Amino acid sequence: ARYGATSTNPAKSASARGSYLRVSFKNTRETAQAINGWELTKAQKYLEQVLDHQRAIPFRRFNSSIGRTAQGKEFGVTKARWPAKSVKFVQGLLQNAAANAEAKGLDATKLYVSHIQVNQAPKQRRRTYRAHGRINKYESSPSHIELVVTEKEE
Amino acid sequence: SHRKYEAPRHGHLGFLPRKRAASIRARVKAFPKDDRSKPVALTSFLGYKAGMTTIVRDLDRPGSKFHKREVVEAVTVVDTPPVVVVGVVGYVETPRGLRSLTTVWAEHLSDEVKRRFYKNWYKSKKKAFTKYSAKYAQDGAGIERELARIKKYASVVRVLVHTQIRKTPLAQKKAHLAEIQLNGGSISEKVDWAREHFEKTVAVDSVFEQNEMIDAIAVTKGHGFEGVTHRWGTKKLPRKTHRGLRKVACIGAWHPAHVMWSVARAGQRGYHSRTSINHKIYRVGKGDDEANGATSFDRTKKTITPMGGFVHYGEIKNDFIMVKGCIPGNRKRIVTLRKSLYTNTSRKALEEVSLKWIDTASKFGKGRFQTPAEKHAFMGTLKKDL
RNA sequence: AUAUUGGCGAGAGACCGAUAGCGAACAAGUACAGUGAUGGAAAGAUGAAAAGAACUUUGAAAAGAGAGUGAAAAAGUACGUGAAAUUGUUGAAAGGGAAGGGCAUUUGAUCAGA
RNA sequence: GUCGAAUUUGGGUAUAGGGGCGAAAGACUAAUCGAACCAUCUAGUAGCUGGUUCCUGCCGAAGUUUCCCUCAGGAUAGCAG
RNA sequence: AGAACUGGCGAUGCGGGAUGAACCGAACGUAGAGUUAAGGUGCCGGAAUACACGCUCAUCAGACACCACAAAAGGUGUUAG
RNA sequence: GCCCUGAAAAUGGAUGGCGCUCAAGCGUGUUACCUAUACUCUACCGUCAGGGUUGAUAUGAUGCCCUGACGAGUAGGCAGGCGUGGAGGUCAGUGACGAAGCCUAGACCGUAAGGUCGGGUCGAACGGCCUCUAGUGCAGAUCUUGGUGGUAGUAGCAAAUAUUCAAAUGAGAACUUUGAAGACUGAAGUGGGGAAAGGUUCCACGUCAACAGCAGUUGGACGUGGGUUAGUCGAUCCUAAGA
RNA sequence: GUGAACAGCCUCUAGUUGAUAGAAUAAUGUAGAUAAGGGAAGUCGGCAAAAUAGAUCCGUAACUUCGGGAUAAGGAUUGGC
RNA sequence: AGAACUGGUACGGACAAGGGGAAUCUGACUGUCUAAUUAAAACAUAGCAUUGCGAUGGUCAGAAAGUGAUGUUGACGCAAU
RNA sequence: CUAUCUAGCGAAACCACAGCCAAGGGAACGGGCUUGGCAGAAUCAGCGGGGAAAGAAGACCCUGUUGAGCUUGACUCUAGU
RNA sequence: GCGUUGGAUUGUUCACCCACUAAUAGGGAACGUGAGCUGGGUUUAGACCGUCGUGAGACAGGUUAGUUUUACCCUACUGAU
RNA sequence: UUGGCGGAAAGGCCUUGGGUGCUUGCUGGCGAAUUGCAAUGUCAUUUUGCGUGGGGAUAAAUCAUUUGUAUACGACUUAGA
Ligand SMILES: [K+]
Ligand SMILES: [Mg+2]
Ligand SMILES: [Mg+2]
Ligand SMILES: [Mg+2]
Ligand SMILES: [Mg+2]
Ligand SMILES: [Mg+2]
Ligand SMILES: [Mg+2]
Ligand SMILES: [Mg+2]
Ligand SMILES: [Mg+2]
Ligand SMILES: [Mg+2]
Ligand SMILES: [Mg+2]
Ligand SMILES: [Mg+2]
Ligand SMILES: [Mg+2]
Ligand SMILES: [Mg+2]
Ligand SMILES: [Mg+2]
Ligand SMILES: [Mg+2]
Ligand SMILES: [Mg+2]
Ligand SMILES: [Mg+2]
Ligand SMILES: [Mg+2]
Ligand SMILES: [Mg+2]
Ligand SMILES: [Mg+2]
Ligand SMILES: [Mg+2]
Ligand SMILES: [Mg+2]
Ligand SMILES: [Mg+2]
Ligand SMILES: [Mg+2]
Ligand SMILES: [Mg+2]
Ligand SMILES: [Mg+2]
Ligand SMILES: [Mg+2]
Ligand SMILES: [Mg+2]
Ligand SMILES: [Mg+2]
Ligand SMILES: [Mg+2]
Ligand SMILES: [Mg+2]
Ligand SMILES: [Mg+2]
Ligand SMILES: [Mg+2]
Ligand SMILES: [Mg+2]
Ligand SMILES: [Mg+2]
Ligand SMILES: [Mg+2]
Ligand SMILES: [Mg+2]
Ligand SMILES: [Mg+2]
Ligand SMILES: [Mg+2]
Ligand SMILES: [Mg+2]
Ligand SMILES: [Mg+2]
Ligand SMILES: [Mg+2]
Ligand SMILES: [Mg+2]
Ligand SMILES: [Mg+2]
Ligand SMILES: [Mg+2]
Ligand SMILES: [Mg+2]
Ligand SMILES: [Mg+2]
Ligand SMILES: [Mg+2]
Ligand SMILES: [Mg+2]
Ligand SMILES: [Mg+2]
Ligand SMILES: [Mg+2]
Ligand SMILES: [Mg+2]
Ligand SMILES: [Mg+2]
Ligand SMILES: [Mg+2]
Ligand SMILES: [Mg+2]
Ligand SMILES: [Mg+2]
Ligand SMILES: [Mg+2]
Ligand SMILES: [Mg+2]
Ligand SMILES: [Mg+2]
Ligand SMILES: [Mg+2]
Ligand SMILES: [Mg+2]
Ligand SMILES: [Mg+2]
Ligand SMILES: [Mg+2]
Ligand SMILES: [Mg+2]
Ligand SMILES: [Mg+2]
Ligand SMILES: [Mg+2]
Ligand SMILES: [Mg+2]
Ligand SMILES: [Mg+2]
Ligand SMILES: [Mg+2]
Ligand SMILES: [Mg+2]
Ligand SMILES: [Mg+2]
Ligand SMILES: [Mg+2]
Ligand SMILES: [Mg+2]
Ligand SMILES: [Mg+2]
Ligand SMILES: [Mg+2]
Ligand SMILES: [Mg+2]
Ligand SMILES: [Mg+2]
Ligand SMILES: [Mg+2]
Ligand SMILES: [Mg+2]
Ligand SMILES: [Mg+2]
Ligand SMILES: [Mg+2]
Ligand SMILES: [Mg+2]
Ligand SMILES: [Mg+2]
Ligand SMILES: [Mg+2]
Ligand SMILES: [Mg+2]
Repeated sequence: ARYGATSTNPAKSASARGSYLRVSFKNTRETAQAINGWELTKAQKYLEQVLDHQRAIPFRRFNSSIGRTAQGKEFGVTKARWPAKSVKFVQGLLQNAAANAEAKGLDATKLYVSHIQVNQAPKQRRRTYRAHGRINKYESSPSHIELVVTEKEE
Repeated sequence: SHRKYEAPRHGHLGFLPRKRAASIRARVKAFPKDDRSKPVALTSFLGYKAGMTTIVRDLDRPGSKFHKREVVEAVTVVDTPPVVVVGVVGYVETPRGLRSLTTVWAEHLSDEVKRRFYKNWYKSKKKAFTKYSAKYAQDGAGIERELARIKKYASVVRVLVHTQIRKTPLAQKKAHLAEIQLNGGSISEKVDWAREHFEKTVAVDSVFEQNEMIDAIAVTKGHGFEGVTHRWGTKKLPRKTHRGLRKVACIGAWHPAHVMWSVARAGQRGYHSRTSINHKIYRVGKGDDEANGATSFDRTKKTITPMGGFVHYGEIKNDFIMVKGCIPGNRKRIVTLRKSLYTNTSRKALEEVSLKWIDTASKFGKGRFQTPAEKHAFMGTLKKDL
């Protein structure tokens, strides 16, 4: 429990989280922001299309010197990617949230991603060897991912 | 300190930036000065560069070492089917330049030109100009009112013409639409000519004539990102050079503490708009005219098409303009041929050229025969046929 | 009678309170490095009590959502509290080649005193 | 370059720091050599470089005299509290 | 580069000299009002496109000391002796 | 006198800029006007000085009050204060009905060091005053230790010819296994054994949190076990340089 | 097997198929190459590269310590049957 | 070793594999060194020459020794250049 | 084969704050200050003008009453003889 | 505005000569330009010679050999969204 | 409502006829107060949203696929009911 700041009704919402997931934090942040606020089924279809390279995840903050693609145009950006590992983790948490909403008795057809946040887990440390007998860090940037889907209402 | 040895700078600073042209059809940025006593006529034409061949002609140049002798010259063939007039644009002069006041279109537009207004033609409803065609409902009152405005104003008149790209061997299938200034004064009758030619074709022979010096406006062949050595013609650095030698060694002095615009840098090469002038028309050939590639000395009944077809283009089945030399742009590219902006009387112009022979051998190799009949005559009977 | 940074047994302190105090509050002269002489760390705290999360559900699983234990899970062994740098989300605001600041007031938000 | 003898090389063994060893470069002597490494003397000395942690109030300089193995320092008088 | 007297900067902000350690003015607790210094009053920019007598036309005019340069020699240019 | 010639330097640029020609230029004169932390007056703060006031209810005579003048400041000196760890006394101080700590573009007080309060979090001690004491205040020291960024999802993971198809397993297969194919080491091997060294890496089963700079169901990994059989092979014995 | 050959190249037994991959084919690179005519004019300097190359036969100068120089130089031939 | 025949005159057809000549300076040569910027003309070398010494000795070690290297040696030797 | 784009993986140097110019003055070569020119999000591949770019408390020079290697009838000694 | 060269010698700037040419003008830009190159010279350590010095060593005296590191950041520029 | 003129950015100017409201050109009748002695004492136009009625119309672009006149990636150029 104790997710990030939310403003939705806990009785109309369902939560899902994953901690210390060995997936890139920056890629997963971009993936989460790509579906923040989307309807659940639309977001899942979009993630499947991202995995199929039919649509892309726009990279807005962590995008320096990444590359350009025509698939960022629908988001009004030139820089977009297809972070498959992040997408897979996100859709796993999305299906977990959908299962929790079904167990809570929420209407799956009104579910939208009312909250999704990715922050940095503790780094997993490895070593890389460099010229002239030097050693540098080779750490991972794992993620804590949390999301809550809420029934759309008025 | 000084350069320590003088040399001219590499490249022309008047052709900057060396960027991609904004459009594949190079813009006509200047039309011939209007002579308002002449009949109304087009000042340019649209064609497609088909390819190059070579010709033989008797040089008429008194005082030259080759006077009254045979010379072999390279020529470029531009396939120029007649262009269809589909509109007229009126241009009023303003303290801020020329300004289009209104455009009057033809009632019926072919699918060739309608495709130009669509990015996705196959899945569109083809609604373009469907409400505009209703302006011609009973008497065309709105059309006549707009034409009357063009007559009452619009000191400069241009017609909208489009190519018949379906008559070319190109797969593009989407016509090229361009504005051509109407020279021949009485703006009233400029508009009258445009309206009377609405939906009608204009043949290249009504614009251009034999021996006339014309200008070719086209986007050059693109070559992508290029280094300084070929983009600008700078000296190759010695073999000993660390970090590469296809570079410019000094891209600037310490001060100004900036790379200057005049220093050669790596970047895009080609796909630039170029207006090259003074290309003499060697032939105004007609599409329906069999023996197109024949002359009064050759008499071999052959078309202008080389054996096996123009490489990467196809066969010439339409009217064509054969100009001396080469013109910017590659084969299949739209090129605008425009009348010269001045009167050339240098005895290079005003020369009347008479072709003696036109090469129709294959450009797909070391072509040996001008015609299949000549190939049969030389080779005899083969096993497969002939 | 005098000395005593060793050994053994005691009593104390206006001393230090885990980067301090012996290097070592803990399997510390340990792990580890060096051929060797030698060099030599880091590392304390759930909770009164494991009562350390039965059971259900999603997932291949890790885990999640519940349920539950507990005074508290804003104590879940990655455990007392839980700063800052740095980061995510939400909310607010501003943004023509920095940002930040001083005086003054407009506007928005917020608030004390009477 | 050299490649059948002043050849290359394993193992054993000997030579240890102002010492060894050197077909000699101050070369090599465990990534250390115009004096190895380790610990201690040792928190070595430094007129030289860097830093030197709260507020407010009042007063408020000197780069000048003489002497010094003195000239990037000090003593002395002067200025200041 | 080295001396003499004084005033300063260092140690000093403030108004002016666009800008500047030293120049000009003036030295400073926190505020209000008035008046000024040096400097300015076409606009930037607060303040007269004020008043008055003349001089200058520059195909490199000139426009406030320190200060950011100009000389000898010349000109029926023009003005006054 | 003004103007002009004399009068040539390097990025494009400087009466400060624009611009200005009976000037907005030059020389001169007269007024009006603008504004400094300067002058004048007043208020407040502090400092210094000179005084008045123990005649009581006057508990603050280092107190209260009156008067005048003054206020720049590095190095530096002095004074009055703020804050921290611990100590003696005291407030029979605060506190599990919540101490300390922390967060808080919420409030109050002080010129300030700082102090106080509200709210949230939290869980066991802590504070005011009079004094004592010091390992007592950090922005720097290429400061020490630890942690964390931008760079940046960037540089890059390109030597050693080269991989491909299907099936099985598996949640997941470019990388595991099998089969088929294509290749290489080409006997001075990428083969088969050993010496030094390592020490279980050998083998089997289970198994993938970490490691194998991609992956992984695989492994020299992880977990549990099994395995090294000598009169004849070595050591042991001999002596060598030497110890 | 070719070949003088433990050279280079291909193959047999044995072993491996292990190097992060996929898609494109810009500049500039790293490595490998070619180039008309000229032939060191480049450059400090032929650096780099090219040219020559095995074997058989012919022929081989100055100088010389008589041993060499020497594969001097310079030429011809090479397959298959 | 020779002959005939034969072919796009190719043929050490891949692989493999000297460029050569005329001279100057320098070191005779083979060899050796600055491991990690200097391979050389530097060092060494054979050859030549000088020096000391007949053991109660020459040269050189050791703090000292009833100690030691040359020396299991003896001038055709050892030691120092 | 890179570079490029993608999936996975994923550092380091450096970093007062940062990053458009011209002139001025200024510690006499400004990214900031003054006066002008100007100035429109977010970016990709290259590039080597600039950041008096980074790498190192300049190795050159000087100073220090700071050393060390080496030399010599420097001063003062000393093993040996 | 436009051009101002090809070479022999020298590391050379400079110089000189050959030659073509319309001409072979002078200069600046951190004596422009080394994260552009190169490293011939100078200017570390090796070595030789001459002179000097008793010597270690000295020599704008000559000679030979002697590692030229990093851009992925910002701007500027070139192109591209 | 009749008609004309105006294209430099016209988007406005002029004009015909009738209807209709006001008319302070002149003469009257009624009302105003207490906003308390002032407090802009709210009278304008800029966009947007929403609801109620009426009028009008019934598409494209991009991704994906494809082309190569293009290209590092974007982009460009093509084709596809
Ligand atoms: K030394
Ligand atoms: Mg970028
Ligand atoms: Mg890149
Ligand atoms: Mg490495
Ligand atoms: Mg190593
Ligand atoms: Mg020049
Ligand atoms: Mg060309
Ligand atoms: Mg090189
Ligand atoms: Mg051809
Ligand atoms: Mg400790
Ligand atoms: Mg703890
Ligand atoms: Mg609690
Ligand atoms: Mg933690
Ligand atoms: Mg905690
Ligand atoms: Mg924080
Ligand atoms: Mg910008
Ligand atoms: Mg030496
Ligand atoms: Mg000390
Ligand atoms: Mg004072
Ligand atoms: Mg003395
Ligand atoms: Mg000093
Ligand atoms: Mg000073
Ligand atoms: Mg002053
Ligand atoms: Mg000035
Ligand atoms: Mg004004
Ligand atoms: Mg004069
Ligand atoms: Mg003058
Ligand atoms: Mg003025
Ligand atoms: Mg005047
Ligand atoms: Mg005042
Ligand atoms: Mg007093
Ligand atoms: Mg003071
Ligand atoms: Mg203490
Ligand atoms: Mg509390
Ligand atoms: Mg805060
Ligand atoms: Mg407790
Ligand atoms: Mg302390
Ligand atoms: Mg600190
Ligand atoms: Mg400080
Ligand atoms: Mg630091
Ligand atoms: Mg640190
Ligand atoms: Mg990369
Ligand atoms: Mg690489
Ligand atoms: Mg490989
Ligand atoms: Mg593989
Ligand atoms: Mg297999
Ligand atoms: Mg091979
Ligand atoms: Mg093979
Ligand atoms: Mg095994
Ligand atoms: Mg891995
Ligand atoms: Mg893995
Ligand atoms: Mg095991
Ligand atoms: Mg035996
Ligand atoms: Mg054989
Ligand atoms: Mg050639
Ligand atoms: Mg040739
Ligand atoms: Mg030749
Ligand atoms: Mg030459
Ligand atoms: Mg040359
Ligand atoms: Mg030369
Ligand atoms: Mg060579
Ligand atoms: Mg020969
Ligand atoms: Mg010879
Ligand atoms: Mg030799
Ligand atoms: Mg030999
Ligand atoms: Mg070396
Ligand atoms: Mg070498
Ligand atoms: Mg010698
Ligand atoms: Mg500048
Ligand atoms: Mg200057
Ligand atoms: Mg700067
Ligand atoms: Mg400015
Ligand atoms: Mg670069
Ligand atoms: Mg630079
Ligand atoms: Mg220094
Ligand atoms: Mg130093
Ligand atoms: Mg001294
Ligand atoms: Mg000494
Ligand atoms: Mg220079
Ligand atoms: Mg440079
Ligand atoms: Mg360099
Ligand atoms: Mg240079
Ligand atoms: Mg050199
Ligand atoms: Mg040297
Ligand atoms: Mg001598
Ligand atoms: Mg010298």
